[PDB]
Amino acid sequence: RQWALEDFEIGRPLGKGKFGNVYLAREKQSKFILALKVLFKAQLEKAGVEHQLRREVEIQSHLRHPNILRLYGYFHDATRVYLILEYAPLGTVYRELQKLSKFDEQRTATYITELANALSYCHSKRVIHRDIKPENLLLGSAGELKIADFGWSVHGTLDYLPPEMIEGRMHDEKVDLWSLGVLCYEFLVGKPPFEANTYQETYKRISRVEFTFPDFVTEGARDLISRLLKHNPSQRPMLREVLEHPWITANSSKP
Ligand SMILES: O=C(Nc1ccccc1)Nc1ccc(CCNc2ncnc3oc(-c4ccc(OCCN5CCC(O)CC5)cc4)cc23)cc1
Repeated sequence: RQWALEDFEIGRPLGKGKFGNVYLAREKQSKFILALKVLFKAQLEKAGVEHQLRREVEIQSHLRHPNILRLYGYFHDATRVYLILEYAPLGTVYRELQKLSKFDEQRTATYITELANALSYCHSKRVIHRDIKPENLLLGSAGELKIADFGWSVHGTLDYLPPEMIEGRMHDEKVDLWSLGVLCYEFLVGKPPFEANTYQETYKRISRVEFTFPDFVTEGARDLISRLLKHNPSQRPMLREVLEHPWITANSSKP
């Protein structure tokens, strides 16, 4: 298993990333269909993030969960690093938001449950994501949600970052609960709650936790979102309490 690019047939582009492209691919020997993410050494090195990727690969390979995207392996050549990923045939939740605009409560609750289960397992293995956002949420063949990208895990737009990360503070696993809250809002409304036209204004609004709801967001959803988007990490609920929220249980199709 000392992989090389010549072991795969490369197919169509699945996405364009900051640091690299993702392509569909097929391993020649087995015909195993997978995704291949190609990052550039020169660009990671120059941005000082090459280590972060040593860490991701190290971390994501101790994780095994149906709502976390698998990293099967990795290799590299003169100038590029390749991640061999599980292929998620239904694409990103980002693209799904574009197509649909916003999701009903049942899709939203179902997705939060999947996320919360995934993050609970991560927290139990002492892992914090730090980078939950719809681009990094992939959909398996049955439409099951899959967390992608552990490039920023430990232990650009600001839209999904909590106050303690933008205000330059110590953070912990409650980072991921803020993220749930941002996503729960975005799913129901179709834009994240602190969205603005400038970095400076978005920063301001995250820092103050300044957001409002459209009249159509139901009271149960407002309750859950408000509990998650607390400025103080320690006032945010545990993952187990998110899963027990009556709005989540009333509306989720998964357990
Ligand atoms: O970059 C990372 N780390 C890192 C980077 C730099 C420095 C340090 C760390 N990590 C990282 C970041 C992101 C990823 C996810 C990459 N994208 C994908 N990965 C695996 N499978 C995938 O499948 C897709 C995909 C699959 C299908 C698809 O379209 C299918 C057909 N569509 C379905 C949707 C409908 O609206 C229209 C028709 C579109 C995309 C994307 C994808 C993986 C790893």
